[PDB]
Order: sequence, then C-alpha cells, then structure tokens
Amino acid sequence: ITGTSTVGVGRGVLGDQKNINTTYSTYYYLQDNTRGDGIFTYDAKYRTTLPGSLWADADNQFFASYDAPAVDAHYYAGVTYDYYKNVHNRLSYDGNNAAIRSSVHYSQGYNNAFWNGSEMVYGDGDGQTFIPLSGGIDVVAHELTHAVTDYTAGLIYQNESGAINEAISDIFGTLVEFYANKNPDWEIGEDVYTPGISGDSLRSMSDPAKYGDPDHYSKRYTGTQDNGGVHINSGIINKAAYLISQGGTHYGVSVVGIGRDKLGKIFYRALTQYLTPTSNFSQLRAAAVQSATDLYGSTSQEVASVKQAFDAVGVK
Ligand SMILES: N[C@@H](CCCC[NH3+])C(=O)O
Ligand SMILES: [Ca+2]
Ligand SMILES: [Ca+2]
Ligand SMILES: [Ca+2]
Ligand SMILES: [Ca+2]
Ligand SMILES: [Zn+2]
Repeated sequence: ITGTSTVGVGRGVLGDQKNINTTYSTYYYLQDNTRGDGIFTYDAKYRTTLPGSLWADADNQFFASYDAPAVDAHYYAGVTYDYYKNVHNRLSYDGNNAAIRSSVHYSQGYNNAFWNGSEMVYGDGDGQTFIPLSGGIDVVAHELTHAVTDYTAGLIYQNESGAINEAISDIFGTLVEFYANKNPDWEIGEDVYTPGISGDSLRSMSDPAKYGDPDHYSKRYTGTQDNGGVHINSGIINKAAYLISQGGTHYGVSVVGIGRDKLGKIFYRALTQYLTPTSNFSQLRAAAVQSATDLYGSTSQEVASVKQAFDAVGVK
C-alpha cells in the first residue's frame, strides 16, 4: 500500500522485543519499505486462503499474543534479506528485489512452514510439536532460501536433487542464524520445536543421525516417502557442509575446517553458477570443488577441504 514508512515495536514468539518497519496509511501495516521492493506480512486468519490480509494494526504496537508470529516473520525476513544482500550481493530471492511476502496463522494447529512458489507460509503449530514456526530464524531463512534455489539452480524437489535443495535451505538457514548471532547453532528449528523438551530440534547438521537421518551416502534412503527422502538424505549434505566449516573426523576421514564464511561463499557460488535442476550428490561435489577453485585456487586448503568433506560422507 501507499503510505509513509514508520517504525513499530512488538514482541516475537519467544517474548523478545524488537522494532519492525511498518507503513502508515490510516492503519499501520506490516510493510517494510526499507528493503528492496518491500517485505509484506499477512494474516491468514487460521484459514488456508493465501495470502490473506496485509497485516494492519491501529497503533504500531505489536505486543498481543496474536501479533507475535507476524512480528517474527516480518523481522526475520528482513534479517534474511540483509544476509543475502550484505554477504552475497543478492537483492532479494530473484536478484532483482522481488517483494517478499509471508503469511502467518495458516490453518489450525499446523505443524509446518513452507514456500508455496510465491510466498512464505507459517503455521502456528499445535503447541506441543511446534509453537508458531516464524519464531525460528533458521526456519524463516530456510523457507526464503527455497525461493532463492527456485530462481537459481532450480533443483527438482525429489530424490537427490531434492535432498540438495533441502540441504541448501538448512545450510543458509543456519548461516543466517549465525549472521544474526543470537543463539546460533548447527541444529534446525530448535527455537520452535517441542516447547516441553529442551535441547532437541528437527534436524542436526553436526550429527544428522541424532534424529535418524543419514550421515553417509551408504546410508541413504531409497524409498518413496518424503519425495524420495528429501528431508532425510539432506543429512548427508548437511554433514558435508558442517565438516567443511567446522572440520572433524567422520568414519575415519579427517576434514580441515575452513569456517562458515567460506562455506557460505562456496555453496552460494555452487547454487548460482553450477547446480542445475537435475544435479545429484556427485554433481554437487563437483560444483562445490569448482566453486572453491574459482574463489581460492586449485591448490588451496579450501578445495582440499571440500574434497575431504565429500569423501567423508561417501560422495565421489
Ligand atoms: N519440514 C519438514 C519437517 C517438519 C515436520 C513437521 N510436521 C517436513 O515437512 O517434512
Ligand atoms: Ca497494536
Ligand atoms: Ca539457535
Ligand atoms: Ca538453529
Ligand atoms: Ca524442544
Ligand atoms: Zn525445506
């Protein structure tokens, strides 16, 4: 909508106060004009018609319980935009400052979040498996990263290409979490998963097997569930990315860590220059090796570590 840019204040899902960029025209709307062609947050009103209504508020204060998922979806979309712009020189998900749209309060008891081809969508959770999923910066950045992938490599959401697609979203979700630097880790969704259980998460990149996901290609799932295991076999790539950044010895293979920033540069270049819709894990290895070669040189430690990491997870 047309209006003047304003700064509201509210509380997110976890009770933390933050400022939000809003737009004033009779009401104050969750429309951030400071980033690209805007970040817009919508109320789906417990239904499944999308996007719903652009979030409107009478006083620019967002402290009601119902406001909290919208505050975080809006704010963390901004963080994610900033990460891609500041770190990778990428303007929104399409590289041309496309408007970023999110809807919250999707359906009832909805234990998930997704990118629907056009926008991000967040359930509130059922209060036991999840609380409202926009409370997780890694979840928000995971979903927006699907938009990036969809515009760039276009990895088909099935089998190995789909597991790469998922791992890319977990990788950049995690790198965005570190960029914001609140309580960062290599786990996925810990801030919104199982409020009654401390210390767990939906997936682990440092130890995928903690939640039954494979950490080596020999353990890959080959059935048909979950689009051929896209959220399962992502563990193999997540583990490789974790090893590239942090190092370690995994099934006897030692990897020299090179840190998160270089992990991000290598995988962003692979995503945007080398991967294609049909890429498999072997092709991801080659794309990552080539990306590291481009950035750091063929004789670099960075290239050697990429090779070590894919060796360690059984990807040749
Ligand atoms: N996002 C993953 C895990 C969440 C499961 C919650 N229902 C999936 O859709 O499979
Ligand atoms: Ca208000
Ligand atoms: Ca965390
Ligand atoms: Ca996390
Ligand atoms: Ca928990
Ligand atoms: Zn995903």
